[PDB]
Amino acid sequence: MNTVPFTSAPIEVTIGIDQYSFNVKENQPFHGIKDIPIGHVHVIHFQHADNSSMRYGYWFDCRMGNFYIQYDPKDGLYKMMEERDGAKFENIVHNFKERQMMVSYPKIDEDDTWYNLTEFVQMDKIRKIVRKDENQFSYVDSSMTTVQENELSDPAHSLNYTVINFKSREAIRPGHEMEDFLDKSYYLNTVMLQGIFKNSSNYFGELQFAFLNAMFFGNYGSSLQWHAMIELICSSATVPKHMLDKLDEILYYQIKTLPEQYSDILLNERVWNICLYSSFQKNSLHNTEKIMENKYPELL
Amino acid sequence: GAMNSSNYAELFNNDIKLFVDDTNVYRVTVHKTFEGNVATKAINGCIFTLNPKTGHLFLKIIHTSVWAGQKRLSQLAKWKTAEEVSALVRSLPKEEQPKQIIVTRKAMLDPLEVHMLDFPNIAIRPTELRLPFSAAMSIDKLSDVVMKATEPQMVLFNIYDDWLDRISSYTAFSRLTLLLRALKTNEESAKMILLSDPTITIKSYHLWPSFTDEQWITIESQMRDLILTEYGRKYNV
Ligand SMILES: O=C(NCCc1cccs1)c1ccncc1
Repeated sequence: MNTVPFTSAPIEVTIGIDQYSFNVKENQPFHGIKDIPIGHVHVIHFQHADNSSMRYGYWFDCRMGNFYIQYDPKDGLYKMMEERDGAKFENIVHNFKERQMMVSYPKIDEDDTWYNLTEFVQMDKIRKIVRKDENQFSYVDSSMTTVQENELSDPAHSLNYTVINFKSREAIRPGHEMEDFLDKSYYLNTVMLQGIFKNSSNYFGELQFAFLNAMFFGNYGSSLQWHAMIELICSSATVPKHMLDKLDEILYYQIKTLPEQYSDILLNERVWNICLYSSFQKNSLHNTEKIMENKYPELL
Repeated sequence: GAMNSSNYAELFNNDIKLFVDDTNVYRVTVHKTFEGNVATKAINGCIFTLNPKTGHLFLKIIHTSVWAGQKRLSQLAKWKTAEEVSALVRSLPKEEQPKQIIVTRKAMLDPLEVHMLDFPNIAIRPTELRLPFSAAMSIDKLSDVVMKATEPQMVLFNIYDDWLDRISSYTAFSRLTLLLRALKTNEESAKMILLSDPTITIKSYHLWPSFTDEQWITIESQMRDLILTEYGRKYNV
């Protein structure tokens, strides 16, 4: 029911909306995307036809405001903007809908894929990871580094994922060196869950957001974050049963959605082999182990 | 990164460094039980922690009591090694703390890094060098203090005796590695070469005999020949 209108499409571009994508031609009569499901975050993403280095996009929630896209010929990109005049915005969307210049968000009724990928992802959590507090939407692109990548440049244009480091004083209690290094339960349960995330929902939200940034933008730091958050759980002997059952469902949908042709660059052979076959939780991820063995037996 | 043949003079520069060898920490005799099963009996071990510049050997004796009621002892031995090295560093005045600790086995890297997180300026390094420090327990006086220990104990030795009065650290380390390689390849033969002449003794405060410069050259020759003799006997060459 919500709509993201476009002023125009002056440059040939592949447009993504969540897990869907379509090609728009230079100056093609295209005025945006309609029938976007209320109740979920969304991502609208771009890859220019003349330059695939330009891979970028915007996380938004249509409940938070009226958003549109307009090409900036100076900065050379499709920009998200907020329209504060509700009546004007409603008038514009009505004209473009009447003239059928919009594509429809192509959701299959049976289809829970996007819910399954975004169940724990909240727009207010995204805005803490991606800091630009004058906008209600968050810009991400393929080259953005993480706070962790920037400790091993520009702080303003970075992904503020929670730093996970297995060989850090945060991860290891004095006098518990071997225990804490070989069993990450302390680091998962006391430091991260009780200490930083407050609950498993916030932890899963960041994990899911990292995956999606890895997949949709080929963001390398995001892929590192997604794997560190899986490995921290799989390397913990003591994990609530409900968290393991949920993690299995989360990973299942992520592996199901991943394009086959990106499996080699988006999946870390060492982490997945350790998680499924050597870790404390090697027998706890039934759905994920089955889809990984049937879809990516070469990686394993 | 990794200590190799290309960066070997670095051992003898004025940056304090220690080698740590964990080979002799967890030691067992394997035997048959009454029911014809197999069981282990632990015997006393040692951490071999050596300053290659000074010859200072911090020999921490590992008494069999530290294994009582513990599981996965080969894994625990690496962490106990890292614990005791960490404890040793913390015991030294700041100006005596090493800048680098080189482990002889790559399995010691994560245990030692984790125990030394408090010391971010101490580099924990592997080595490509195949060092024969396992043969420490072939030095009679080191073997004796380990096997007699009834409790955890640190014993301090100079593994170079008084050699540094007459030779450089580079030469002393070369002599030590040749003696230990020989003791590792054929202990009986190596020991005969060192001890066959009763007129050359071991001073009470030394590990090795009191060889003159000329006599060290003969000894060094006999050791290189033993290592080739045994390499021939081994490969049928
Ligand atoms: O084909 C049309 N819809 C654009 C949606 C799309 C944008 C780019 C590819 S299909 C169109 C043509 C004529 N009258 C109204 C609408």
